[PDB]
Amino acid sequence: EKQIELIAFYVSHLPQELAISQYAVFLENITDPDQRQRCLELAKEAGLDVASITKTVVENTRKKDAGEFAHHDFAPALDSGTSEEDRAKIDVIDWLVFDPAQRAEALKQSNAIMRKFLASKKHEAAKEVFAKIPQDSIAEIYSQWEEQAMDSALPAEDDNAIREHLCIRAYL
Amino acid sequence: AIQLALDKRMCTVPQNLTAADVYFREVSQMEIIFECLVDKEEADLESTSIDSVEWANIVVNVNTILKDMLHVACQYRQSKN
Amino acid sequence: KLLSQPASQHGQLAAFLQAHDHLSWLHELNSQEFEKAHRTLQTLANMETRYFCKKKTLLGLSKLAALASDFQEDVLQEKVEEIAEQEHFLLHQETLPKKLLEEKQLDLNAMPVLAPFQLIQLYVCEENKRANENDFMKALDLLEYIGDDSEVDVEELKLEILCKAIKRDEWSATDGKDDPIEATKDSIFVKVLQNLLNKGIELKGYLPKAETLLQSEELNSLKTNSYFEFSLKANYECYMKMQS
Amino acid sequence: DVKEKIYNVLLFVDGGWMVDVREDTEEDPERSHQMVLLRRLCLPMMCFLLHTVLHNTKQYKDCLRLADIVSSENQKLYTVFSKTEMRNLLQKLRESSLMLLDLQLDPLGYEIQS
Repeated sequence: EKQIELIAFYVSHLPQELAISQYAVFLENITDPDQRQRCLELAKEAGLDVASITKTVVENTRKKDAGEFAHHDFAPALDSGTSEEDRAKIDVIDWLVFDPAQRAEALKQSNAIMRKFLASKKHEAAKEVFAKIPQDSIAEIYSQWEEQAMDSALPAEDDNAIREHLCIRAYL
Repeated sequence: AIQLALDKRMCTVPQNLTAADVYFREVSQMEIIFECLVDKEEADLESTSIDSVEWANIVVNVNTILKDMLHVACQYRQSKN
Repeated sequence: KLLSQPASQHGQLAAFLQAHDHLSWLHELNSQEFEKAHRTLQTLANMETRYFCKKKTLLGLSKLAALASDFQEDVLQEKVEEIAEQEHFLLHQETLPKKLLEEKQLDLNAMPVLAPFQLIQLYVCEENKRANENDFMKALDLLEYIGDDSEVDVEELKLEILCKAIKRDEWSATDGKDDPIEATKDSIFVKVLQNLLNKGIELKGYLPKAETLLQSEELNSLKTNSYFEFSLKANYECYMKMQS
Repeated sequence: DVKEKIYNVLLFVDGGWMVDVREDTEEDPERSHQMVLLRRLCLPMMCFLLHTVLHNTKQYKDCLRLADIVSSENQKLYTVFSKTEMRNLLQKLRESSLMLLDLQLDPLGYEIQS
């Protein structure tokens, strides 16, 4: 019966791991941006960490099926085209876009699924998800590593994501 | 420090060797540089104003070097006794 | 149209084209004879001794036909290593002073390959504006490509190179006021010494003894600074002994 | 401009396409496997496209310089070619050399070598 304003208090009473698990599964069923923004506001009000919520949402969206690739040394034996789950994976990204600190992780996820589109030869979908990505993300990531008050070696995943992002930018 | 120290003792600092090198070859004159440290300290700090930190840094450096000298001499004596 | 012949006489076409080696290699490639094609391109790159672009193309084509052949991994890696050695040779040619090349109006492809000694002297000449350690270390590495035929005495050449390297350094002339040891660190030659140590060269054995140092005339032409030659001696002995 | 962009993609700073400049201290097999797979897939295709671009713009000398560009071990384009891929590449090079060679010029340099 869907009372968003009352989900949070009860989910707070659960053990935190399963609480976040089912809260994220719930938010996976929420697709209006305005309502889901209100959901994240209530989540931060009640203490639910919207960042990890969006994480688990995205990786469950990914893990509900296996990966996609095509090659000759690792040729799959099961051909398959575009599915509605692919569109759902396209749309799940905005969860990560919404939040102040989460563009770095959003870039990482976008690239880690970009590779699946390119390998399975869905370059139209790759380009569309690219166009979905805003243009201030990378500068914002650099700003974030600045304000977090240490310029030490940025993680290997971060560096690889930046490199692959620029390479695929030029590619497209 | 060492060049100023030989300066106030009026020791030779030619254009071939330095005051420090001249002092190092003249080992029989260890004790003279002892008062040379004190004299150059006094003159240089007379020169320095009171608010300057290096005014005290000269003091601490000289104190450290002299205590190192004394300690190593005593340690050698006790060790090789 | 000559090469447009059918396979019924591609064999005789290759026999005829044996005298047209710069053209027969395409026919060999088209005829799926990768081993013969690699033999061809290896020979062509071998005979090539000039014209940077032509030589690089022949080397690349030789290795490409090498890999196109169904040769065993041993031979594949062997010829890969040899060709790799070839561009390792070439790197000096790409590393020439670009400003010198342009003001002299010469291009690497537009001018043939020179002798290792010629390249060394071009790097080491005082007309070379580059005052950096990289020139010197590249020139030193170029000695490895100078063989036993003795195009120039490696010992005297090394002496000249090290004297030139020391010349770039600065000195408190006519009696100094600095430490030979610490003052030469900012100088290029000491940097050459650390690079040699990092590569594994022992300064005590590879840097000439003070006898031969003062035998060197380039080293004896600036001794008008007492501090110059003094610092020569002090630093060489100090780091030589750190090596021993 | 198309040629400009393709060459800048081939030879942009810090080297290579899908040749990143930071090893994974976390060591993800999935990313590495997909990463090598995407290289060995996409590289020959864009190579053939640029070969066709210069093939049609009649500058076959550039089609031939693609051989050296691939030979670049600063980006190691040779390893990501299977036998069939690089055989198609060498036949493309054969075709590109063929047109200039029909112009009565040796394929080894701007002048004749025979």
